[PDB]
Amino acid sequence: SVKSGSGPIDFWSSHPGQSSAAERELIGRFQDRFPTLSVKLIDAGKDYDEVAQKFNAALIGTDVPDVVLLDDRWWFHFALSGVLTALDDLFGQVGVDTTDYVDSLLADYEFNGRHYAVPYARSTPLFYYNKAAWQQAGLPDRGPQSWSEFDEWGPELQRVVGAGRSAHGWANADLISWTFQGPNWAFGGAYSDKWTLTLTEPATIAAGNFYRNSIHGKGYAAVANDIANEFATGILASAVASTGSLAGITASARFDFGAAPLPTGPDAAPACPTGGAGLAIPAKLSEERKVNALKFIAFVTNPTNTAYFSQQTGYLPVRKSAVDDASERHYLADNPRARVALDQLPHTRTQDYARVFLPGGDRIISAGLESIGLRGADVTKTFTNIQKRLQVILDRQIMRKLA
Repeated sequence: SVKSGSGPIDFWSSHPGQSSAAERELIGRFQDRFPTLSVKLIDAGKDYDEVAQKFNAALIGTDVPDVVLLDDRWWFHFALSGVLTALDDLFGQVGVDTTDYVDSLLADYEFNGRHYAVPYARSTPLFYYNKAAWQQAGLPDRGPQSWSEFDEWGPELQRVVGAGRSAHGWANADLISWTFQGPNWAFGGAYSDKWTLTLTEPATIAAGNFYRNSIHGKGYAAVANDIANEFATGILASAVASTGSLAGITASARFDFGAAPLPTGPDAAPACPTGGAGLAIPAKLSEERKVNALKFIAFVTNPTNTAYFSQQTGYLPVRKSAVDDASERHYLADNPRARVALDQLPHTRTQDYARVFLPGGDRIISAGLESIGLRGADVTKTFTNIQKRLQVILDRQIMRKLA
C-alpha cells in the first residue's frame, strides 16, 4: 500500500526558472552531508500544472515521488484529498528550524494548524517604475505610498508617456487575480474571508471600481498581454509584475528603472501576496522514507542553500537568516532591487482562499477582472456573477470534504 524500501529519494520538479543545474548542485550538497542517501532528480513537467497531473496519475500505485513540487493552488487540492503528509510532527522530530522560515512563506501551507509543504521557489508582486517618466511627471523617486496616491499620479504619467503608451499596465487573465489581490487588500477588500466569499462586499466592489476607472474613466492604465516585456520596452511607465521578472527586465530595459514594494494598507497593513511553489511529501510513503524526504527538503531550503537557489534563479530566499549568509550579503549589495524584493517579505500576506483553495478560483476571478479591463464590464454585475459561480464550486468540491 505504500512506497517502501531503499531506492533513491525521487524528487519531482519542473525546474522552475530553468533551475535544473541549481537543483543538481543542491542534490550534490545533500549527498555530501547525507552520504547514505541518494536523490534522483526527475523532470516531472514543464510547469507546475504538468507536475500536478503526473503526481495525480502516480497516486493509483506506489511509484509516487518522495518529494514533489506543488504550487500555491495545487498543494491544497492534494492536501484536502488526503494524499499529502502533515509535516509538523516530522518538523519536530528532525529538528527543522521552522521559526527561521519567512513567516508568510511557511504559513502559505498551513491549514487547520497543520503544514503540508515547505516554501521552495517563491515570488511576490513588485511595483516597477520608469524613472524617466517619473522625472518628467515631477514625481518623487519612489513608488506610490497608497494606491490612491498612484491614481492621482496616473493622468500626469499618461501625459508624459504620450500616445500609444500607458502610465500603468495591469496583468491580463494569466496573472491579474494574483496581482490585483494587493490593491484589493489595500482598499479593505478581499475575494474571501476564509471560506466566506466577499467579492460583493462594498470595499471589494470599490477596489474593483478603482481598477476599472484606472483603465476606462481616467484611462491612464491598460491591460497588458506580456506585462514584463511591455514595461521593459517602454510601453508602460509602471506595472505590478512578479519578482521573477526582475532579471529579465534588468537585462532588457534601456532606461533607468526602479523597483518598489506594493503600497500597504492603512497603518502599514500587508497588502502584497506571495506566490510560487513548495515541496511536499506524499502520504503513501513508509515512515522511513518520509523522514528521509524531509531531511532533503529541510536541507535544500536551509539558509545557505535557499540563498544559493535565489542567486541562481531569481526566486526569493525562504529563510529569515539567509540575509546573514556571506554570499547573500555580497549579492544584495550588488543588487539593490533584489534587496527591495527581499525587504518586502515581512510585509506580505497569505492569499485569499477563493484564489488558492477554491478550484479554478484564480482563473475565474482573473477572467472577470480581464472582462472589466478589456470590455469595461460593470464591476458589481461581474463580481456578483463570479461570486455565485464560485459559491457553487466551493460547496460542491470543497466544503463536504472538510468534515
